[PDB]
Amino acid sequence: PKYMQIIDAAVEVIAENGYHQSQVSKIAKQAGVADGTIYLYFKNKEDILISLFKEKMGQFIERMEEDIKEKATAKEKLALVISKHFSLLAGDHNLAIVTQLELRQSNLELRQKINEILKGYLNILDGILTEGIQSGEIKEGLDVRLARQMIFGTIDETVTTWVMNDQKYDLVALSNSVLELLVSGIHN
Amino acid sequence: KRPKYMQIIDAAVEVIAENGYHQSQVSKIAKQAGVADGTIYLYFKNKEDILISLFKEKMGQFIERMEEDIKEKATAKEKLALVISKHFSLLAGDHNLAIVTQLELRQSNLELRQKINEILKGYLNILDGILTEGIQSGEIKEGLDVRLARQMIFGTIDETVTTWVMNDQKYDLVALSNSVLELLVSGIHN
Ligand SMILES: CCCCCCCCCCCCCCCCCC(=O)SCCNC(=O)CCNC(=O)[C@H](O)C(C)(C)COP(=O)(O)OP(=O)(O)OC[C@H]1O[C@@H](n2cnc3c(N)ncnc32)[C@H](O)[C@@H]1OP(=O)(O)O
Ligand SMILES: CCCCCCCCCCCCCCCCCC(=O)SCCNC(=O)CCNC(=O)[C@H](O)C(C)(C)COP(=O)(O)OP(=O)(O)OC[C@H]1O[C@@H](n2cnc3c(N)ncnc32)[C@H](O)[C@@H]1OP(=O)(O)O
Repeated sequence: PKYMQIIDAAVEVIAENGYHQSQVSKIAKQAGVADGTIYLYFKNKEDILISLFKEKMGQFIERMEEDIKEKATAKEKLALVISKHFSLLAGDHNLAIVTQLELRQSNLELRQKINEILKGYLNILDGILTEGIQSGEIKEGLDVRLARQMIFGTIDETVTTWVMNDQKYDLVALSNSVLELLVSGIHN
Repeated sequence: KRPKYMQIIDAAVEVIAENGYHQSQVSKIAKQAGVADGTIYLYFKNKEDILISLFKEKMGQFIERMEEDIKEKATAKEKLALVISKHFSLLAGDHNLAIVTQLELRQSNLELRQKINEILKGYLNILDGILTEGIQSGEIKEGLDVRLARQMIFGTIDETVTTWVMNDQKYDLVALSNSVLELLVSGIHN
């Protein structure tokens, strides 16, 4: 529909120009819709940014949630999380620019709305960690919140570095090396 | 004169933290420092010059102090323990600093970001030094991807701070130093 056409054109425009520099009129023209047609679907530019993130994250979570059911151990569940995270962003370079640079807004009001959407993804990491402790696979007395922040922070930094290096190298191929580091640490 | 230069730097930290980088005009920084707009322009080209120099100055001082301190530590674990505790302590000691590092320095403009990341190299090279020495010591096992390990360490420390800033500093960040250390050292597996 026209809705997804605007969403996709927004991903391209925001990635290319930056969020604040982006023009709603330009997003419309690239989507192939009239200027007024965008406002039938979105309140403003902020609504566009939040909705595209909510949408894509919403798709990513529901795929992830059912996919990790097939995997028994916490290590296997985390392996899939990392490879899927890396795979989605490697498949479309515009997406990585949005996630690593453009969604990193400093305005408290806007950033809280962004981080609210992030919560669903981090919740999956929490579940993997809590059930891992239950089985005795994951360290007992380990802080789930801190481990969640290590896992996400590590994955995120790997992506950011890749983005800053013009995405010239294979991000997906780093999946297993990242997993082992998070599993056994630097001492190993 | 450097004292005036650094006075502007310190005034800018407060302004950028309290106002946000977008609303951090030269005139506001001037008013904070208690100097005329012209005085600022004798030391800096513009708002962007101040932000980069701000980061260069404070990171430089952090690195120098860090290089100094870790000389007293023996193992890579102890060296990393110190890096983590000092990183947390600096940002916990002045919340204005943490706002600048976790939010305000996170610029979307690729050209500005590249200049910021250039200053970040010196910090990451200390982590590289700790790891490469650790491999050549037997403390860290062979075949460790240094780059990825560095990215893991910084990413973990950085995300822990950001979460703390986003939760309005409502917990003891420095007290988490050892827990973060053990997670990086031993991982999540039992
Ligand atoms: C208030 C005042 C401030 C107080 C400050 C004092 C307090 C200090 C503590 C606070 C610190 C917090 C920092 C503040 C915020 C900074 C900005 C952020 O957002 S930070 C958070 C976000 N993070 C960031 O923004 C940091 C993102 N990272 C970077 O931008 C860069 O890694 C770099 C510039 C940091 C280093 O660059 P470089 O020296 O070049 O090293 P590279 O490894 O990148 O590249 C080497 C070559 O190898 C290739 N290669 C690399 N990796 C891999 C791999 N895994 N597999 C295969 N290949 C790989 C690569 O293609 C390249 O190839 P080529 O070019 O030779 O062909
Ligand atoms: C466009 C395409 C999209 C692609 C599709 C997506 C799939 C692939 C992409 C992957 C996603 C990439 C993300 C891209 C978006 C960029 C956004 C970033 O900047 S991300 C990079 C930067 N990262 C960020 O910006 C994320 C920063 N984190 C946060 O802002 C939050 O953790 C949260 C909102 C995520 C969750 O919040 P919440 O659910 O509230 O859970 P909390 O634990 O935080 O709070 C619970 C309570 O516990 C307290 N407490 C916490 N720790 C401790 C402790 N150690 N001791 C004692 N107490 C502690 C705390 O004070 C709080 O107090 P209260 O509530 O009782 O008063």
